[PDB]
Amino acid sequence: MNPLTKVKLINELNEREVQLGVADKVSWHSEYKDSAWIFLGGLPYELTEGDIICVFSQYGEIVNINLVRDKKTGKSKGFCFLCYEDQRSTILAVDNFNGIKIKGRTIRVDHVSNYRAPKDSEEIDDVTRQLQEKGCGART
Amino acid sequence: RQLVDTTVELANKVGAAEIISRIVDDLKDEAEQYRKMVMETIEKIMGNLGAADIDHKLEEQLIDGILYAFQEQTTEDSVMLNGFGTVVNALGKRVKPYLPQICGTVLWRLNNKSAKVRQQAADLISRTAVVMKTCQEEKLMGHLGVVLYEYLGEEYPEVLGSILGALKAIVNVIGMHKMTPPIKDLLPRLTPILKNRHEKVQENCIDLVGRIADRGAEYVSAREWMRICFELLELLK
Amino acid sequence: TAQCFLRVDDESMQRFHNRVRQILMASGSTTFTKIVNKWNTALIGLMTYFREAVVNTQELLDLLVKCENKIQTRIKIGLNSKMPSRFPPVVFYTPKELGGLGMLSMGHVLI
Amino acid sequence: RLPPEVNRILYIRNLPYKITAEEMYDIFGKYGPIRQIRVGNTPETRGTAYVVYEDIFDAKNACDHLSGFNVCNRYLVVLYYNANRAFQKMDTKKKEEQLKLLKEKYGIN
Amino acid sequence: LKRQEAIAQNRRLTLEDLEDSWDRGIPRINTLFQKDRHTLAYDKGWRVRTDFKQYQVLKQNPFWWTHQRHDGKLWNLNNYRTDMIQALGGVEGILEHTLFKGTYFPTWEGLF
Amino acid sequence: QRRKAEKDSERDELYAQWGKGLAQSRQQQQNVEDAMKEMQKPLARYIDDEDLDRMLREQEREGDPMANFIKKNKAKENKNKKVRPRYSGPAPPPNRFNIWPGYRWDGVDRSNGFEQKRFARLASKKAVEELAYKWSVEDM
Amino acid sequence: DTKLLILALERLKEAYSVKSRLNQSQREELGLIEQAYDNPHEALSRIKRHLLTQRAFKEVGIEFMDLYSHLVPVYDVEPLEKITDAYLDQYLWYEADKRRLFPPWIKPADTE
Amino acid sequence: ERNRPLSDEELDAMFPEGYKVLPPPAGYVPIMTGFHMQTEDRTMKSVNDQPSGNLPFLKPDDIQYFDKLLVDVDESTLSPEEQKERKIMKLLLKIKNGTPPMRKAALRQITDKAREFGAGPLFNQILPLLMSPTLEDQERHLLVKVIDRILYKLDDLVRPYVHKILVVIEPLLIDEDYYARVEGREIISNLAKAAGLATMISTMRPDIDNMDEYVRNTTARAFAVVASALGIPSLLPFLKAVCKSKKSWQARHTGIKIVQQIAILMGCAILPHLRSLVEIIEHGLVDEQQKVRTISALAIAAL
Amino acid sequence: VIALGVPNPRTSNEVQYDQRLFNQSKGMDSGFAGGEDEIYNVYDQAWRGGKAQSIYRPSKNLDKDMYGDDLEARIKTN
Amino acid sequence: PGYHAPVALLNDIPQYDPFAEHRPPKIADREDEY
Amino acid sequence: FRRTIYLAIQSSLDFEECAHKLLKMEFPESQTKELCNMILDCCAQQRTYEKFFGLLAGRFCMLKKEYMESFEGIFKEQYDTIHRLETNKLRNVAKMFAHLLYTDSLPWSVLECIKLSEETTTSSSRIFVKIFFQELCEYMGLPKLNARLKDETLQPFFEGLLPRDNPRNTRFAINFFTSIGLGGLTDELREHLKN
Amino acid sequence: PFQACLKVEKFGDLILKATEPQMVLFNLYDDWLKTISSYTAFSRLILILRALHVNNDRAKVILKPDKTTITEPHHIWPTLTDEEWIKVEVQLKDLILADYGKKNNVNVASLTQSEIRDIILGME
Amino acid sequence: AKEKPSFELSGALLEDTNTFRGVVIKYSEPPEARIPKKRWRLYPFKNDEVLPVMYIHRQSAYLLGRHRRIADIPIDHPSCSKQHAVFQYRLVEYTRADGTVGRRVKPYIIDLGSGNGTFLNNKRIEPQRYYELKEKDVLKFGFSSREYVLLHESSD
Repeated sequence: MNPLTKVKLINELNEREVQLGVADKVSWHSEYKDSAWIFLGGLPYELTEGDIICVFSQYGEIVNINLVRDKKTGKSKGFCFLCYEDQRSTILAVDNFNGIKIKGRTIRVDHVSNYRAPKDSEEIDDVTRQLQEKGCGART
Repeated sequence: RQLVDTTVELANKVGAAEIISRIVDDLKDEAEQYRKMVMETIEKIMGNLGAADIDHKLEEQLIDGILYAFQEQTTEDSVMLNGFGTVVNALGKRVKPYLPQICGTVLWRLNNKSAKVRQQAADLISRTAVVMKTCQEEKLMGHLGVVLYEYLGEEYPEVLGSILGALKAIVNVIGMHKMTPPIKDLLPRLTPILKNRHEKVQENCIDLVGRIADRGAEYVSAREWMRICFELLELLK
Repeated sequence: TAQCFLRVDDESMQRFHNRVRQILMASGSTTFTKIVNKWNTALIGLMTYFREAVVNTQELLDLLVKCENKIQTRIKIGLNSKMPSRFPPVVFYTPKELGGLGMLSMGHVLI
Repeated sequence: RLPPEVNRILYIRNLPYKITAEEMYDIFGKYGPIRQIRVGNTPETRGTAYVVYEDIFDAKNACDHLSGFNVCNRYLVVLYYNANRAFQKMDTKKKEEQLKLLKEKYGIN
Repeated sequence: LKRQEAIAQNRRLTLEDLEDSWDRGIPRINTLFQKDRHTLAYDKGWRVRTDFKQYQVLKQNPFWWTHQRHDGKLWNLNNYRTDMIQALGGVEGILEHTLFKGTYFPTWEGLF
Repeated sequence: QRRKAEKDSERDELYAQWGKGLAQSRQQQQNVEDAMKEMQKPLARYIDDEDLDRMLREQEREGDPMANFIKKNKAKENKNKKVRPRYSGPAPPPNRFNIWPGYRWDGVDRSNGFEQKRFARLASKKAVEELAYKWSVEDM
Repeated sequence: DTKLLILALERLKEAYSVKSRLNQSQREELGLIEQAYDNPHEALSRIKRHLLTQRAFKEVGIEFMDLYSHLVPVYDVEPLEKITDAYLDQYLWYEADKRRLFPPWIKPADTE
Repeated sequence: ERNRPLSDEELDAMFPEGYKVLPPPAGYVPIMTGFHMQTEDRTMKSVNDQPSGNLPFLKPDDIQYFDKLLVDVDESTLSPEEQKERKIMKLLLKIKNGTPPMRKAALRQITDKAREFGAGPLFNQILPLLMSPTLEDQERHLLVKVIDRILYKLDDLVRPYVHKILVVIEPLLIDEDYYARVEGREIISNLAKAAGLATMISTMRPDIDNMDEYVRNTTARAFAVVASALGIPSLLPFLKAVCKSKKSWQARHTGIKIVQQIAILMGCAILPHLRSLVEIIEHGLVDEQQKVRTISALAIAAL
Repeated sequence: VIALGVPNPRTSNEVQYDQRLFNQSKGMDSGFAGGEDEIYNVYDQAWRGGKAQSIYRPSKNLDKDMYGDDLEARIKTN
Repeated sequence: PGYHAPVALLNDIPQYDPFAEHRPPKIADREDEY
Repeated sequence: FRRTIYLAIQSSLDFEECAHKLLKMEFPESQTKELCNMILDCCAQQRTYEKFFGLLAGRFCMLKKEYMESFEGIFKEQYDTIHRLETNKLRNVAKMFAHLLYTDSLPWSVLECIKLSEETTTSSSRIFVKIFFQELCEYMGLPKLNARLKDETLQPFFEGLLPRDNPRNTRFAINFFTSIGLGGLTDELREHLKN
Repeated sequence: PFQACLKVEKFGDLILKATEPQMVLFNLYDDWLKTISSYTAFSRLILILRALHVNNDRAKVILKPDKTTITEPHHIWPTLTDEEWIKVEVQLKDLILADYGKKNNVNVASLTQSEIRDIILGME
Repeated sequence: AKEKPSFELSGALLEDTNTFRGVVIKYSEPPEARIPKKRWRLYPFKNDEVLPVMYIHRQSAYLLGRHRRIADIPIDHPSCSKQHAVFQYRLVEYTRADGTVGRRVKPYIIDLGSGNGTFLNNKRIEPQRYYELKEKDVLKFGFSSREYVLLHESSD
């Protein structure tokens, strides 16, 4: 099953909801209300984390970022997890940003449930340790 | 579709109580499509396995849930109606204490402002007519026939077709000779309903008229059958 | 530096009167609700087009009292009775949402 | 920000007969440079033209503004041409030598 | 003035600053945002057309002078219904005169 | 051993807080403090109530002629003050939740168009409601 | 031209808004209006051909609206022709307003 | 793309033979009004936008398909070929835009006179109409009804036109509308019975290794249909040859996709050939290309 | 100094409106039906309006939403 | 200082065919990039 | 009682009859403070300001001195609590009291309630006084409003309105009346700032 | 439940401060009759008093839905619009049912409609 | 070495908006840019001879550089860069003698840090800085010929 059909399946999830007239208290997103983590998939490999944060900031303030990278070479696998400060920004981003094109590639944005953080057992990098323990965020 | 198929197959192995007890409280869920899915699963499970497994505490859950789901529909399809019929036919004589509640609900929703709500109420009478015969409660169904007779003057053809369908079911279940209002009162009421050009009305009325024509022809004069006979030539268009 | 006095023209008053006459002349064919509906439309056309100019014209106020009484009397004629206590004003003034005729009022003023 | 059916080639109806080549190029050359113009000889096609623009955006603009123009006391009807078929074989030998000369030129493969 | 202020602040006009003056004006301000505004920008000379309809249609139009899409609704009579119910005694005092108790509806709120 | 496990537990606590949504926690804190303050106070508040009176007095209202002077005083009184970065560019397109963008954002709108279409159909319901009323009540 | 057509058809359709069991000619006129809603390009082509070539027309009927103090002539024109006239009416007023034909002393104006 | 330069001799492939180029001039280098009174002109009255006669309304975006009906010409003057193609053009206009009486009569006449017209002159005007960017689905339906009526007529005269029909009908196999999908299947199975296995095999051979996955997708769909019509033992050797081919994995992928589609379409019919089919697919489970491994698992599940 | 290298936002400096304002009402005719006088059109809203209309079910515990936990427990911690 | 709107505000329309509801749709509209 | 006043207002088309109907019911004098109050509230509910309510209130002010004193009380009461009002209700009360001031149904003495300072006035109060003076100007004109606003017999009353003691308040009130569009009233204050 | 009336400060203060025996009259419905029937008014009152009986503090929190909802000085209950009373009545029923279910360890979602009527109304 | 997670912008995001077919465009027009009110002409005269009188009025902004294919106003001589200058009409807020403020469209020059630079009235101007352009001014692009003088139509 091609990834584009996954992008289309989330969009049809939304259109179908509109046709049936479902209320927001029982929307599909309400199953993911507890979490503030969203999966982004299909990204171009040229994008770095400043790019991801630069664009997905339209809907709120990003708390943490996990663009998963190859262990040996360090290059990007293409998918990362973002945590928003508001949980409602996840609704806005899954609706609005699913299936948009960046450098000619469509991306899928979906809610992630019970996201489990990476263990700091590895001492491979330092900046990743800073990102895990502290993470990106405005400083007064 | 895959989800409802798989849950029915699980219920074959595990048992109807174990599956139905996990999803019965979502007949009160406030997403329409969800309730619709849950209704389908219960419908097929009690169609395949019967209701010998369902104890008394879960049948109140079930009867209350299908009444809630029936009162809270918008999408205008047969799924809640089929589900209601399958469940109460599976329950059989165990549903007899719940018939006052059901009759009161249906009797009340027959006159609210929405045409769709009144239509659905007459559909529910047509599905549960047989259950009241098995529950031996012919007095109540007799009363219903008397009530639906006053709803004949409807101006919305969808509601009138369902009133007629409900009447058709009561005539079948109780019989022409014990029917109230008597067939003498019902047939001359029906002959101007023949004029209605809407197909649902014509269909349900012609069946009713044609069935009286053989099993009950002494309830009308020969001049009446002649003029009603003349009227039938417009039904051929 | 100046005042302008406003008064409804005589032709426009005559048009309103003939509009009401035409309502009453067709009352054998219209139901009570439609008769009242026709009256309400006439009165809204007059009052929303003239506004204040209607206050200063006493001829109109006399004509409006007459016309409101003619509409009510035609509804009572339709019911084969003119006795005022079978027809208290609640049956006319009550809004259509409660079952009344719902007529709009202009003729219960002091002239 | 363009629909897929836009094309460099324009098809022109209501063209007054025996109009000059200069007048034609002057009318259509305002919107951009012109790749080619073909004018109908045969009497069934006589009085209509195809104009190819070198730029797709100029052709877009010429359709958008050119339509209903008044030349020789008549309105001008412009449309896109839908190049939906091919009229000759693509002459594999010429394309082969051309590709061989390109690949030889830049050491590609 | 609010359009100048919104250009200077470089923000977009919202419902809240037009909330007060929405049903004001001649033409009413809400006619600028009606769904068919693009088409109605091309309807010219409509007022004299509405005058001339008397030679085409047999009835006589009382609102010959106006159009609700071009002027907006120049009147609003909704409080008249409310004050008429209170002038007549309230809903309960009115329904004393009817057959309401014979309908055996419990409450008068769902009469329709 | 024990120290590493305790550090892992603290890390899990920090991550747990992040995934629930930080803004959600701040709002729930505010809700509990409001409800406590309303539990102290009696059942009926009158217009004479003190904090409602304070609230209505410091309500700035549109059309205030001296509003610019009070604003310029606020501008002068807060010049030497250190705050978190916030988005400052051209005004962003609205959300259904009124969440303000993060400071990393470019200001380029990259939506599907979900959000505009949502506002559009919510406006279309009002129009259809008006027509439905006129149709419904026309024969009575 | 489709905006002008849409306006013209809304006037013509508004004349028939409420009535039931109309004449044969009125049912014909509603049929033509719905057919022009379906494909506007055909209707516009017909209008342009009428305006270029038609010069001999059908007869109009006359009646009088009795307003009790005087009588007003009411003219009945065939439906096809009426659609062509309504389109020309909209077009002429739009271009005359754009080109400033009527100086401002000529009333009723759209603005007031 | 469209932006790319266009050579002078290949451009000639883009236009019909009626027209002659102009030479560019030298002066070309590439890179209010008041009140006036008018003179009478008759010329705007003279120009017409519609064909003359009992012909339907000609929509503005159809002009380049039916432009020869606008100019008026004596029949005797032009050649028998040109009167034949003008006749076909009138009939097609009546089928697309006519009222149901016009549509019925024209349909009948293009069916009865189909062989007399020849398969050539029909298809080079029917096929441009189906390629148009502004069809509605009822017009598409009427056009493919014309194609399968004439496909009974010229049963053996459609061989040079097999591939041209496929690229105008194979999209219907993936149409979202169910009845379009079924009528696309019926016209491909009739086309297979009309042309026979060898013509079909030769024609679709190129599309197995095509560079676009659209063409490969719909060709894999269409072979399933051709196998329904002619039967699996007919093309089982060709299909085995296309699944073994070790130059291209696109062709291996496409062959295994054909086997999947045959099992979805044929259902119970594939059983007498099951061991022939599995042996074609077995080498794909262990392939080095991951798409091929996935399609072999999906083909096994279908079987 | 003007910062360069920023992605272009295609925004105009001239006055904008938000989408909530438009298409609040639809239609192309006057509301007067050609001057038909028989129909009832004095007002434009319902007297009572839409405002229980639905059957009561006990809702999902919203204390996890409003306060994050049971209100009494939240007071206990505070 | 004018009792009706100044005409320039009305000539500018905030934020196309009106027949779009009525015409039958095209095959090209429901099609995606593929 | 509030209901019957409200129905009496809404039943009468002209201001003259409304007053006649209210007088005919013959309330006791103890009611009068409420009646005047009700006449204001009915006025505030309207969409626009209508002359009816100003004229009705004025005729009550000319009939008896009790009503005039009662309206003087209501001006102070309303100005104290202006922040409670919505903006339309605020605009209507301002235009009604400007009407009573202009036609001299009400003494200018009441205007000593208003005290202009940064800390004395809330924002709604500042809007109220804006509409009030902008309106009084529109009825009278600047020379007339100046002539009445600086007067020897009314010198004590306006001192809160024209604050001579504190330079900071004097500069505030100068700026205030300037931003309204009533700059001319400030000129004698400006001199007092120069000296 | 009329002990719930003793919790209400108007009645509560009037009873505590009193130095003499006396008979006072109040209107339990402020303006409810104008828009609802006295059948509905009794149901709304029953619900308010049950919720004040069951849990006084959450009922105070519920009965002031905004920072701006006030009461008229002669009324007892807040001035709310009608859709506001629809929402407030839902919240008071959730309060009563939640406290019953927490107390007696039933899941409330299992309960039928007739049970819900008995619990709200105060049956055993 | 692994390129561990840097937190800095990259050109990739930029190339999605202001990327012309020839190459990525460094400059993006400001929101305040507007089509000019009047007609401004640019006069080019390589010494004594006068070259074609350009007409600038048409559009809000012009890009001047070496690329004939990218630049609105190409300048061929080698001393000019690929992207050299932007001639930008923008609305600006100005105060009149009455003290009333308002909006006036004015032309500006902005030089994208070209290596040779641009000289306005024989004085080189600092990059990334907007400069208002007076009624009569002379524009010089590096070491190339053809000094440009701007005049609007009404100027007489």
